[PDB]
Amino acid sequence: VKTLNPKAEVARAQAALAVNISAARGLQDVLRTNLGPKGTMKMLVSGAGDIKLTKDGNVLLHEMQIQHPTASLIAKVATAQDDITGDGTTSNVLIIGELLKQADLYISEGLHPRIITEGFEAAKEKALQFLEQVKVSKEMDRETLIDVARTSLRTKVHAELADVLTEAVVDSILAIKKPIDLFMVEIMEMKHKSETDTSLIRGLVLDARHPDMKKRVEDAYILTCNVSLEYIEDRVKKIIELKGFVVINQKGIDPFSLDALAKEGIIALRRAKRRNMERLTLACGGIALNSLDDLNPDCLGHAGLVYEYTLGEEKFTFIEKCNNPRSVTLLIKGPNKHTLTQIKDAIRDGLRAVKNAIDDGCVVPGAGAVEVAMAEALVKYKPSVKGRAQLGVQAFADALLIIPKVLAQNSGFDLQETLVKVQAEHSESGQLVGVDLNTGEPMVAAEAGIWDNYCVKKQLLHSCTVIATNILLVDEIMRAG
Amino acid sequence: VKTLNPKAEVARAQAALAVNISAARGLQDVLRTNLGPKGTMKMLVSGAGDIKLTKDGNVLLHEMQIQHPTASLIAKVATAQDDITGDGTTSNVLIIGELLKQADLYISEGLHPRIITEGFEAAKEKALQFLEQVKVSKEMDRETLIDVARTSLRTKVHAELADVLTEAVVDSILAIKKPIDLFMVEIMEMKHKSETDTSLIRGLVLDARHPDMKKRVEDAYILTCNVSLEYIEDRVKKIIELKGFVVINQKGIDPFSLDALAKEGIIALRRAKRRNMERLTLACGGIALNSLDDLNPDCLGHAGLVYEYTLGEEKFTFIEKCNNPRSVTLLIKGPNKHTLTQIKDAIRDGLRAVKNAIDDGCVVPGAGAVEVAMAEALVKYKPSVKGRAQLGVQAFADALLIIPKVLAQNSGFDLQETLVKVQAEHSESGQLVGVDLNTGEPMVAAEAGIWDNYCVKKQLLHSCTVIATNILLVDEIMRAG
Amino acid sequence: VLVLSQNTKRESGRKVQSGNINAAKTIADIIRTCLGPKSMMKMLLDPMGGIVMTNDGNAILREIQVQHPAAKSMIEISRTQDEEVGDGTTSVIILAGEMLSVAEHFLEQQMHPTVVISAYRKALDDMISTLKKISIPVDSNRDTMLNIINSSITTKVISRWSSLACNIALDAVKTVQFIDIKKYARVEKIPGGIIEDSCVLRPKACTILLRGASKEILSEVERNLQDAMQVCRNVLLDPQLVPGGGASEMAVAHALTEKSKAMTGVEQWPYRAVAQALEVIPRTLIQNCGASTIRLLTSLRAKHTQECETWGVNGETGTLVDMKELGIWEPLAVKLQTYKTAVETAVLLLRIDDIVSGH
Amino acid sequence: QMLKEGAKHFSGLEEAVYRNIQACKELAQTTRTAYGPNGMNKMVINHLEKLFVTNDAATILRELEVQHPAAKMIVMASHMQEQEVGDGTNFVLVFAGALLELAEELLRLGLSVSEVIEGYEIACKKAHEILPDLVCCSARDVDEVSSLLHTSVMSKQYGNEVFLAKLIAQACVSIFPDHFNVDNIRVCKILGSGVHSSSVLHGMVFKKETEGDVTSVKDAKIAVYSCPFDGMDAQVKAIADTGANVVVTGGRVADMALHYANKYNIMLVRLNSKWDLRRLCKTVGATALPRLNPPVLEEMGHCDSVYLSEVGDTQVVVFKHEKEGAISTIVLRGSTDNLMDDIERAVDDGVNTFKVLTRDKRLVPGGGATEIELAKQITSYGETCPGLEQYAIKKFAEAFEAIPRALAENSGVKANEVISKLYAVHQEGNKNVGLDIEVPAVKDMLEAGVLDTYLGKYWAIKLATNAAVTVLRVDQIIMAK
Repeated sequence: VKTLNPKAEVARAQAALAVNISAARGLQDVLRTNLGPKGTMKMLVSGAGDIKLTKDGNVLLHEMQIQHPTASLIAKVATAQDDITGDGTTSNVLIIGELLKQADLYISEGLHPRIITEGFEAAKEKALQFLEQVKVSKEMDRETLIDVARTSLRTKVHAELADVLTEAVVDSILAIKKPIDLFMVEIMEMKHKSETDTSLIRGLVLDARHPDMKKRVEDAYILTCNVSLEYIEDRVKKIIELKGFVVINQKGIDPFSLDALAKEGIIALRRAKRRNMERLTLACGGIALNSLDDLNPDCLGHAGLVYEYTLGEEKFTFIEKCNNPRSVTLLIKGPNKHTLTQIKDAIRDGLRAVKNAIDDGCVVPGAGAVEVAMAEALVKYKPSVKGRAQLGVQAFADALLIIPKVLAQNSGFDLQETLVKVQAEHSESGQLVGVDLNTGEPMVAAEAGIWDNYCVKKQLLHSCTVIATNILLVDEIMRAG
Repeated sequence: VKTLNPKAEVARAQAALAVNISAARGLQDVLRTNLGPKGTMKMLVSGAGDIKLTKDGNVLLHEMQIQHPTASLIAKVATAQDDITGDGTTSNVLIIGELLKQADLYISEGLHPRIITEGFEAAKEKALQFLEQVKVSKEMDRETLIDVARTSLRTKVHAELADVLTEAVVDSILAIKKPIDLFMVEIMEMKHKSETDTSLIRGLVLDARHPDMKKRVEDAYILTCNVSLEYIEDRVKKIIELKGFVVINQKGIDPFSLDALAKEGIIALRRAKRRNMERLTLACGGIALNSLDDLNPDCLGHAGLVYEYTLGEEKFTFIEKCNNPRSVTLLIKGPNKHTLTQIKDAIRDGLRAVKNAIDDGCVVPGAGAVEVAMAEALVKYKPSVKGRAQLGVQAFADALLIIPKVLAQNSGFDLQETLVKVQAEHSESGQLVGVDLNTGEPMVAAEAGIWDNYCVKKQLLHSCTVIATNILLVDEIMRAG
Repeated sequence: VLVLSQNTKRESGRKVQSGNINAAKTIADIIRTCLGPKSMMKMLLDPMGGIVMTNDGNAILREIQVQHPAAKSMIEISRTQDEEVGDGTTSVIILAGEMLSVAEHFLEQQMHPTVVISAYRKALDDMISTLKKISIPVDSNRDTMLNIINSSITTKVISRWSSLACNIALDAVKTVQFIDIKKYARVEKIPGGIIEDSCVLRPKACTILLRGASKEILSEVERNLQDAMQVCRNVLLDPQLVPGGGASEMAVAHALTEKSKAMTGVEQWPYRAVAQALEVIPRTLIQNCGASTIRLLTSLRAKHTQECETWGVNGETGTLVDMKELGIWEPLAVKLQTYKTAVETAVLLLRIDDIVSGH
Repeated sequence: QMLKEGAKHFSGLEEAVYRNIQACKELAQTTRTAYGPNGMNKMVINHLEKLFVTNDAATILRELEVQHPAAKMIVMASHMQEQEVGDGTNFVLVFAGALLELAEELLRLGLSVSEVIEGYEIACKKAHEILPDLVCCSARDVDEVSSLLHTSVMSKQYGNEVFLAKLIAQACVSIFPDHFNVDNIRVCKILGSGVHSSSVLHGMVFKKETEGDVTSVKDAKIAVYSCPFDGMDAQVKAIADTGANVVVTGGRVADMALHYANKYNIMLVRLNSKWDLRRLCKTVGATALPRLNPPVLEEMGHCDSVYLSEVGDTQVVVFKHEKEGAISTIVLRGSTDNLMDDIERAVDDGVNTFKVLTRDKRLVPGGGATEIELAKQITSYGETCPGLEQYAIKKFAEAFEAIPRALAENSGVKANEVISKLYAVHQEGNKNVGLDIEVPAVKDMLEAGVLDTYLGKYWAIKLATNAAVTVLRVDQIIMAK
């Protein structure tokens, strides 16, 4: 009686539950050593000479070809933490992992799975609500932005020059805010020189065609166009009539058109990336029509200084000094191209946090300060709900204490020892007490300047508890071979 | 390295602790099946096919061929719990076991054994001191004594006739207390009839050899004789002249000597256990002379009523109404012999229960009522000690909650669920809150009569902590020489 | 000898009841957990690394590659039930499995099938009369219809904006109601925005214009709405509704059992077997709550036989409560077909005493 | 290490239940065939290559090699039941198993073992209350006597002479039943002719050894001796002076002591078992005279008839016709040892049954009738007793349905059909309604004659119950190898 296909491993009772939780807890163990400002990056070597060295949890869980039908879900959770927010990706992973382990404790004791489910759900209500009662209301000031932007850059490779990058971010976000929009920061990486050369250019930066055309224009009227300029003169005559000194073409130019434009002293470039064409229309405020006879003075960009400097034996056309650069470009110079990839990803997250910071003057005491708090709040919240839930809530509180523990773990200090000191002081000073590894003792986060955005934290518990519990209900899957 | 001899097992590192913990835990669970009023006695069969069926934990752990070096130790714990106190022998085994469980949880987390020991130890002292604050003060009150002795008989076989036996226990203990002495209560078990005929005699009960010897001597003067009355009439002449109407001989009596003794109206018995002779000299005030010619009218014990009535087709010699009303006999009438075996153990504990009740006016609410209390107390005592020590106390408190859990276990009810109710009701009613399985809900143990002696609880924590912790130190035994 | 083509398996007599019954019983216990709001959605991973997370018994049976014909007929039971109304797909499956589980037992006592089946088919007729003898007749009427349609949208991805979907289903069904036709309600789903930007488009046949931010979400809003319309299609054919939470099953059970002693004979047992089988609904129900199934069952039939039929299993309180008072009602049609589709299947399934395959 | 030593088979919880229950079922069903006139005997042959053909369950179990713990408990139930009244030996067995079977099914469902016992124990007391009310009291009275004796003779190999074995046992137990005792009945298995030749001798039969002696002594002056007659003249001469014409020596007799006893016309009998001597002292009034010098005329018992009959071709002295013969002898006759064995086995039973009457007149219509009634009553009782116990109580009764089930079983009648019919007709025909195997159909047992002893049933329920309960508690037992 073969009711199932051959080689169809099936898990029913505790088996599935246990096997599932373990797989998630394990992965949480592989991503736990990169949390906090002292965490350590990871080098993902995809059997093929490929070496991906990053610290971000998501990226890592996206490169590792996991087979764990459970870990995949975990990889999905971290994905919902990098999109809806950015950093903290790691944190969320450790929460769901450790949490499930806390439940397993209850289950193996006799507690019904679904029953424990409501616990974390009911405790989640309190956990989130508490975040609301601990959120320190900040402003869009530069300092608070430089302090939070830096902390974001830290825990990474550029931690060596986080101070500088942080500056470039606070300026890029302050210049794009009028309702912020990160999609206004053109991240352009370029090798050569050290990472201490990264600058914030307030305009596009390409990578004059004919040697007879001017090479350095003072105030060039960007007359961007798409259609090719080849079959030619009638096309060149219309450009000079529209007062277009610097024509940025998307396609190549005809050899007999480059001499005509070079004659009028017109600076025209050919074969420009489509992304750059859009970044130049939003930065210099110019319109890039199609044909040539259509262009007009109404589609001219107001650049302030368009020169061509070969910073690295590679001629680069810098179209800076824009009237209102709604499209800021954050130039990034790094020693190795690989270093750029990381720095770039770091900024992308660093900028994100800032956006949140200016989109709401709110922030929570990081370094585990919040966790230690919620945990303490839930402990006093369990005797009220009572019932088998009391345990669920308490367990949820203990699970939240994983953040501080791990921190001391990645620092080199005693896990339990630190937890005690931090908890004692916390139950004294307040929501301002956190775990400062840089000192090896419980300090005031709000004082040291260590703060975390609201959205981040909030999203963490949500994506966690929610998905986390679901896995717990899945007592079977049924497969084949 | 060859410091050991061939064939020498060695426990090393965590391995030892692991095997030890699981060990003590396993045997702890096996004996946990006979705890409570719904417990289940076990039938141990040694090599000779013997069949030991009892409920007491100690005896069980004394018949089971334990190969676990740790369990063996757990056997020494249950022993020191039965020799010093007695009842509850099981309770101890569970505590120490569950205790190690809480510890290991911590050890595997990274916590060092030493710090954990200090944690439990810190809770022990406080615990023992709490039992001194929660002890119910009563007195030699006959009422409370009946309750305790009754509760003791319960959870066993005689639980069917607790009311009767209990009463007899109180009386026997009230007439043997000077400073109570159990060696003054002779427990005589006899088959035939039901166990509802058990009576309490105030003398001696031996289990006239010749058909011509009086079957009832009034002021029967016992002429204790140890030597044999065989190779005769001259020995019988020396007794009649010493005025010995009741010659209780320790050795056999020559058939011809019985005819000369019965011809004089002398009531002589033969083959009397040495232990019965010494009990006849300490009750009637007689002197046991070796030779038959060393006896005299001044070595005859004074008896009031020595009658030989049938206790089930078997004529027993009752020598009650002794000149010293401090020597009582607890006759046990019951069905089979095996039944009286268990019952006899019940009285042994009933007498000891009442004994300590009068010698110590302490009577704490058993049925876990105390456990839960101490637990909650420590939970609020751990925040005042903090450090990794906080954990120790907590764990010790969580280990104390095993008793109430096991109660809801052997009963069938939900272990965890019930625990919440009892705990929630204990912190609302007081120290009188216990786990009443007969009602399937937490009730006032001090209202149902369920009471336990202070000595028990007190001695408990003592024997537990000491040994338990010591089992965390011995990380290697190595069998060499 | 090869009476029939080599390698052609042929179970006979008892060898058939075994492999057939169990296989069906087992497959019924698989999606069993996926019953109630405490459902345990399994993560079906096809033999290719797939990841199918679902609660619906049908969707699950359509993912698990089955080889034994008996378990295949089940996947067909959920195909018919899931097409009619939708929900309760697991109900009809769990019942069909139990009936075989309680039947096999009787087979142990050597109760020839002929007798059994006879009692099963007849018992089936009893439940139908019972269902109607205790159903709560509720009104058309926009108000009522809303409640009915709402309860059919409170468990899916559309529950988010059930209220809106209800008014949409109510209108689409109340308008194409001449017996209402489920083919006159055109559903025009358009990706983009939130399900809140929906509006019924009016007519002997309207044109409901749904909206869905995604492609999977939009099709879901179409199905749930169609189901929300179905219940409305029932209030037009079966304006009867019986209390859920198991209240129904318990009643029919207590009734059937009583009838057993009145019928006596050999079929006196099967009658009870079917009644006791209906107890699985409230049993497994409370189970999804982590509460004592047995204990509950006791107190259930307790206050149930004493104070009307208005009592049912309260999963949120893990105790028995007056369903009627709480406002828990389920269309009689929902229950009506369930018992039917179930018993029927089990019946003819028990008539299968051999299956000519190939290996 | 190993939790328990080597060679120690253990079982915990359900694991044990299954084994105990199973072993008991097979053992209870094995003898189940030995029930009713369809009782299928068995042939057990021990080490000594001895063939035992018996229908009595007790005789079977006490000859089968049982080493299973729980299984041995069944041997005890049959042992006690056989010692109580004899009849129903198999009743207890089967029933005991059914109980465990219904109970085990309750546990696998999730029900607590505790409740199981309670429910069963409570129903055991209810039944012991229903039986005494439903029972059919009968009238002593030779008319009623033969009725019960006639219903206790069937179901065996001597059913061909159920009329003879009825009168034979009716006469014996009606000559000295003061307070009747089954020990005053001596049955003899003499080979020769069919059982239709069995006779009833008012006295005690044995085998003499001397020929020339008086083979048929009138008013004999019996003198029971135990001391050997070896050296012989003064010993035999001192017996002729007292007037002892009948010598019943316990040990051997010297050839010269025989020739002298042969010359004094004194019928001497040597090699007389110790029990035959005691039975001869309480039938004629003889005194157990040890030595051969103290005998006198007041130590001689009177036996009006002491002849030498060679019935079946084997000499046998018949000491019949005495003053107060308190012990009669049943002279059995058989064509084969096989038939002689079975007959006697059943004779004893009837002796016990009659002994039940002298201490209990009550009787119930057996054949399953009473069982069904109790089942009916108990079931209803369960519905009157709320709580989870309602299930246990009803299950207990469902067990009684195993008795009639076995009845129609050893007959080839579909239980499912006969049972359902029985109950229906039983709920209308009341108690009397039962099952007549000789004619597969319901029938009034009271009319059919089939009437069992009330006391016979009583003990059965209690013994079986208490026993089964015990085996269920001990759910964990290793050993001590």
